[PDB]
Amino acid sequence: GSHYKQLIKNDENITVNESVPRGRILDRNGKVLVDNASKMSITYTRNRKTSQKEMLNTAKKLTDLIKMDTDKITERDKKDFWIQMYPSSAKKLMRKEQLMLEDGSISQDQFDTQLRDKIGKKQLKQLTKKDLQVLAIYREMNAGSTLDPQTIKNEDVSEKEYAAVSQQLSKLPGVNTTMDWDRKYPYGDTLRGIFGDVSTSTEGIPKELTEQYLSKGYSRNDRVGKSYLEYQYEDVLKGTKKQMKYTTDKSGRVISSEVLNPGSRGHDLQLTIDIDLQKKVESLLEKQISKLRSQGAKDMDNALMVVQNPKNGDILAIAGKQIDKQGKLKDYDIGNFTAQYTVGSSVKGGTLLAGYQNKAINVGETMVDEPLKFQGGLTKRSYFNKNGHVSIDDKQALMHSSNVYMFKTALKLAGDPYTSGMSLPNNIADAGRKLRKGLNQVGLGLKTGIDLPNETPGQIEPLTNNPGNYLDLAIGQYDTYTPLQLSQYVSTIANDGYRIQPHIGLSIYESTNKDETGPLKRKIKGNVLNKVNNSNDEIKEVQEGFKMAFNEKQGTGYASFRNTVVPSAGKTGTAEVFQDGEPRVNSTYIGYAPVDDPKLSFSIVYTNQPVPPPWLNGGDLGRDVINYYFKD
Repeated sequence: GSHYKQLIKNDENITVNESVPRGRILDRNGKVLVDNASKMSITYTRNRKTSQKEMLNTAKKLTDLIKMDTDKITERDKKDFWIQMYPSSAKKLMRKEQLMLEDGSISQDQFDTQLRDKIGKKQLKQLTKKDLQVLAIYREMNAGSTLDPQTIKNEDVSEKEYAAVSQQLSKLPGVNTTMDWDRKYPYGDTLRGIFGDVSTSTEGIPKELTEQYLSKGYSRNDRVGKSYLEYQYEDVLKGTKKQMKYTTDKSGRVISSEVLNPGSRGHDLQLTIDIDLQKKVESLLEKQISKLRSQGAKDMDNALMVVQNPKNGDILAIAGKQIDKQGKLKDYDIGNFTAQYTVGSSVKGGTLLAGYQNKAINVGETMVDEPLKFQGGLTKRSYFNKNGHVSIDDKQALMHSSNVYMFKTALKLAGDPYTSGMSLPNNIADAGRKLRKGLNQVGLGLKTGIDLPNETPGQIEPLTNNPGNYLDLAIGQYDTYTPLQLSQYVSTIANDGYRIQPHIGLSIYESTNKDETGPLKRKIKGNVLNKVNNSNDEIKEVQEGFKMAFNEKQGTGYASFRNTVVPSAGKTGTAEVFQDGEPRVNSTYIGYAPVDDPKLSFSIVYTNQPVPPPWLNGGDLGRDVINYYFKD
């Protein structure tokens, strides 16, 4: 599959370069996810004056070396072909018309049309199985002349057919055989969007990516990584090409050969993905989408889940689907870091940490949850307590998902603690920057740093004199976020305040030999981006609230998470949105397990569920992933 692609001259001094095979991509257990497969083609080249009777002889020689699909043969092909495949039949067909042509009373055109109008009935079926074989090669040999090469066979070129034809090129004028490599995907559709694509050789480096690939020393004939993993790890997955140099003189005789570089295959790239976990998640996600639709969520259009190991940032799984009104799924794994959503209450753990670090609230501070009244008549209240007055902890705020605790916390951060009937503070610019700085430190707002292109950090709108938006940011209902951000954030809680870069790459192998990993080259680490600016008591208080949400009778997550095979903890979020001016919610979920020494963390996002008086338990998808992963 070694195409050249360079021949550089100098001192009567050619340097030719030969391409090398691409590195594989394996999962964390070694299972091949992306491989190379060989593809052969049989090609012809049509000359200035190669006859119609010559190509009919080269084709007949070929039907003994290859088998041919007899599609593509039009009836004009069969009709035309039948004329040579019995001249004295066609001469019996045009008895009269031949004399008119000889008298010059009809032209060759008229004659031709009249003959090709003159059979299709019983005596077109005169074409044997082998005749159609030579016609299927003939039809491809007249595609569009000049030295451009038409392909005869592309798919199902067997190696037997490839060897037979290659060793007969001396008896087959214009016939040629090529060999080329394509990516092969043992697991089908799974993660194809994360894996990405290489250019198709006919493509070369794509126009949009060019100049960038040329500033590194590559050629426009080269095949290169176009998107996502193939692009990100392009220069570890590409080989070192075989570079030959020759020294020649007078008319062309080489007087010295010198192998500049023998070549090496690309390095194998091993990912953090566990493809068995990945398939199990995709299976549960599909069943959960279908169950939620059966319970009324037939406008829900996105469902995304990220599964991480919070101690090192490893992405163990990453799945997303888009859902049309009929339940049909379109794969969208990349939505976890390229798409942003209003996530609602699940951010409140970050809000509390921002409150503590600016001394706006104390660990364990109790406040009264109740409807708040602001100037002119604007009210704000917590879902669990629309009509009453309850004194609650910060960890009971997380358990209940108290809006009003976070509102009071944000006004304290704004230097304007709540009093009934107050007017909202006029300039919240400084409070807004302080609240975002707190959320940034757990991954809410900045790019997480994933080793894939196109990560978005979410839509971040100005906070100057819009205190209503500012209070909303404290409950996840202003700036938007990616599921990976949600996941980085809950992982920072799970691992005691260390915000780690998520990564899907895990290691790079100095692969030399076919189908053998070879020694380890380099590791791909989830680096620590920062530690949260909070004490150990402060982090443990959010952790305690998260455990209470999943395990106390009144936690919003009690229904889905109280019975996990190991103890789990996390936070739910619900945000009121609109679609085509109809009311909807987004539902989010974050969590980790086991509580005591977390080894797995996750985020889940559903968009445009029905507004709940019936509360759907889409968190069950998280309960099921936890239960599967800790089966043994």
